[PDB]
Amino acid sequence: NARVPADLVIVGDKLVFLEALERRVYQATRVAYPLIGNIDI
Amino acid sequence: PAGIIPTGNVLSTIEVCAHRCIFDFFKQIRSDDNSLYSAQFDILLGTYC
Amino acid sequence: NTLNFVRFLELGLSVACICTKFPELAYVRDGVIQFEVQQPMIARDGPHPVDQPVHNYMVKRIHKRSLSAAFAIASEALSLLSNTYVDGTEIDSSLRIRAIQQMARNLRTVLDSFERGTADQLLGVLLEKAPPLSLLSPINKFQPEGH
Amino acid sequence: AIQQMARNLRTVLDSFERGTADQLLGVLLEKAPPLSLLSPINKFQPEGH
Amino acid sequence: MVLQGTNLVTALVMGKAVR
Repeated sequence: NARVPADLVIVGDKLVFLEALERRVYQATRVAYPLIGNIDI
Repeated sequence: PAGIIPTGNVLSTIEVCAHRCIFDFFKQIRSDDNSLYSAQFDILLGTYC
Repeated sequence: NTLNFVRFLELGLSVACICTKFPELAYVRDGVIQFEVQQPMIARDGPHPVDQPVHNYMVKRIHKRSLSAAFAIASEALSLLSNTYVDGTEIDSSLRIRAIQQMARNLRTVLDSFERGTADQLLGVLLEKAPPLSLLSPINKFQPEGH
Repeated sequence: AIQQMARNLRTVLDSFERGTADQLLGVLLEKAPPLSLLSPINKFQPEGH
Repeated sequence: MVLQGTNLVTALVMGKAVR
């Protein structure tokens, strides 16, 4: 097992990773980042 | 005019302006000129990757 | 009044520039700087064209400017300096020393002007270079990649 | 040519690692029901039917 | 930084120079 720089947050009573991965991946590459979905009304 | 030791001596010192149809660039300075004494040079300032 | 000399390095603005001397600058025609940048790539499937990693090559060129300052000498100063009309008496030695004090006190400020004005030129060029925030921020945000 | 080959192949290899996360995000988005619909369902009905 | 030696001869005879 190895050490890794990542932020961890505690919500409710559980410990969860909180990732906003846009610089490590999807940066300067011609792919669109998901989680920017559209809705129709 | 760039101050290189000449590669070969030229023979037959004859009028050159008459036969200027040959050659691709012809200049005759009367006695001396400030165009000779120019040293504009191009410079590259390093590259980045 | 004793004016205080300012050295450009001590200013906090010096952190924004990489200064370097170059004595033979007047002979530069087109100073050229080069870039080569590669971009990453991710792999996907389905009805997407398979992509290939790209390279970019960018080239920029130098822009030349200048700085000028003036320095005046009155006629009497030249007459006293050239010793053309000297009489060899203690009366004019004081006048000569006054002229030289004027010259030196003048030259100090003239030389200081270049130091004081390099900061001015840097401000000028940075202003001419900066796009406004109100445009730059949304542009760099609401488009993921471009095209 | 060899340098270009290596520089190209390294990014090609990195692509699979970079894209595995993309595949995970895709499957997790297409697998996840909305919160606004999942929360009442698990609360208002005790068991179902 | 200044130009000398091979850089100088290149700048004089060919007209280009590089750091």
